[PDB]
Amino acid sequence: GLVVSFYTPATDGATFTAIAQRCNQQFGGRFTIAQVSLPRSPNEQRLQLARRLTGNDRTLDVMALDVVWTAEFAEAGWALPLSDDPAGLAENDAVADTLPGPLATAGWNHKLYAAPVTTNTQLLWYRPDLVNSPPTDWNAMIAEAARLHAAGEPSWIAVQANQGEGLVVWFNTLLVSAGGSVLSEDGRHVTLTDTPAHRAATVSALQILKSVATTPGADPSITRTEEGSARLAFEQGKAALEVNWPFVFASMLENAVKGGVPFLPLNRIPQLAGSINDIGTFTPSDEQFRIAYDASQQVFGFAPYPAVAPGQPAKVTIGGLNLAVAKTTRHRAEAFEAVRCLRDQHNQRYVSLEGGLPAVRASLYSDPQFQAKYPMHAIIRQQLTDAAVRPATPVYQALSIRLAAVLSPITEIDPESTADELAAQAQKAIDG
Ligand SMILES: OC[C@H]1O[C@H](O[C@H]2O[C@H](CO)[C@@H](O)[C@H](O)[C@H]2O)[C@H](O)[C@@H](O)[C@@H]1O
Repeated sequence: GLVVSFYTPATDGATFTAIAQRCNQQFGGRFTIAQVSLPRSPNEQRLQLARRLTGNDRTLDVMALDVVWTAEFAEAGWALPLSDDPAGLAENDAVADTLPGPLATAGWNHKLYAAPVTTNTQLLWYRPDLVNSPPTDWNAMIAEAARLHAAGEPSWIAVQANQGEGLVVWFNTLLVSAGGSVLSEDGRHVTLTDTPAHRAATVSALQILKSVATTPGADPSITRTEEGSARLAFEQGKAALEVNWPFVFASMLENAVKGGVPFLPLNRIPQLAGSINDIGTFTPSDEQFRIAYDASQQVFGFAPYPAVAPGQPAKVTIGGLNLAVAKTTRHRAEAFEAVRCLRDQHNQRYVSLEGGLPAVRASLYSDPQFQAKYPMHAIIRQQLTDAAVRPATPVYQALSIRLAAVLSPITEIDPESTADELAAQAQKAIDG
C-alpha cells in the first residue's frame, strides 16, 4: 500500500498519530498516513528536516513546521507552494475558515506555502487572591509586582527571558504592540531605527524589558540570568503574575489535582478521585472539570496579554505549527489530500479538546464544547485575529540568534544604545 509520511514533533506524537489514524479511516484503502516523530527539541526538528530535504529523501511527504520557518523553507524550494496541488484544492482549503493570524504565518512572497494546523498565543495568568484586578498594561504589571514585594508577597513576574527564541518572542510582542517592526514586509530592510516612529517603538520595548528586569523583587532567573521556568515559578507560588502560552492552564489543573500546587489543593476534593488516569494524566468527566475549574478560579485566573499603550490592545506574537508538502514527495496529490484531512473540522476539534493544542479554524471558537474546555476562548480568538508576527525572512535563524545575543541578559539593556546594536546585528543577518 501507498504510505504518506507525516513528520511532526514527538512532543505531541500521540495526538498527531491519532488524527492520522482517523484520516486513514476515510481514504478507502487508497493510501495510509504514517506519522513520524521528530525530536522534541524544535532546533533538532528543523535540522533533521533540512538533512532529509537536502539529502533528497524521497519518502518525505508532509511536515509540520514552526510558524517562523515558512520563509526559509519556501525560499529554499523545500516547501512546495500550495498552488502545486494537482487537485487545485490546497489554497482554498488553507484560507477557508482559518483565522487571520495563523494564515499570515504560512505565506511568503505573496504565496501560501503551508496550511495552518495549530496555533498559539500568550495570555496573562494571575493570582486573583493576591491581585484584585489583572494588570491591563506593562506599567501596571510593574507597579503590582512592586506593591506585592513591599507587602512580603510573591513578587516575581514569571516570563521567559533566557537567551533564546522565547526572549525574541517577548521582544517582538512588545515591539509590534508599540507600533514597530524588526524588518520591512519583504524582509529586505531593517526597520528597528530607520524612522523616528520606528525608533520610538524599539526604545519603548527595550524600556519595558529593562524595567521588568529591575523591578523590586524580580525573578533571579532574570536579574542573575539563572535557570528557571516561568510555568513552575507560578505553580510553586513564587510569582503572582505570569505571561505564557495556554498550555499552563491544563498544567495548573493537572498538577493541582496531583498535589503539586501548594496554594491550590485540588487533591483534597473527593469528587475528583479517579480523575488521574493510568499514565498520570488528568482526564476528568465534564462534571469533574467544572468542579476543578470553579475551585481553581479562587486563586488562578486569566486575562488578555498586557498592553504597551493604555488604550491599545496588545499585538501578541503568534506561535504554532503549519503543514507543508516537501519537494521530495513522489505523491503530491495524496500529500495535499492528507493535509486537508489532517486539518478538517473534526480533527481540529480533536487536537484542541483531546490534545490541548489551540485550533486555527474560526468555527471551532463558536463551538460550545470547545468553549467549555477553553474558558479563555474569547481572548485567544481575539489575539489570533489581531496577532503580531515574527519577521518572515529566510535567514530567520541567524536573525533570531543575533537578536537574542544582544537582548540577553536583559538586565544589561541600555534602551537607546541597545536599539542601535539591535539594528546593526539585524543588518548583519540580512546581509549574510
Ligand atoms: O506552548 C507549547 C509549545 O511551546 C513552544 O512553541 C512555542 O514557543 C516557541 C518559542 O520557544 C515558538 O517558536 C513557537 O512558535 C511557539 O508555538 C514549543 O516549541 C512547542 O513544541 C510547544 O508545543
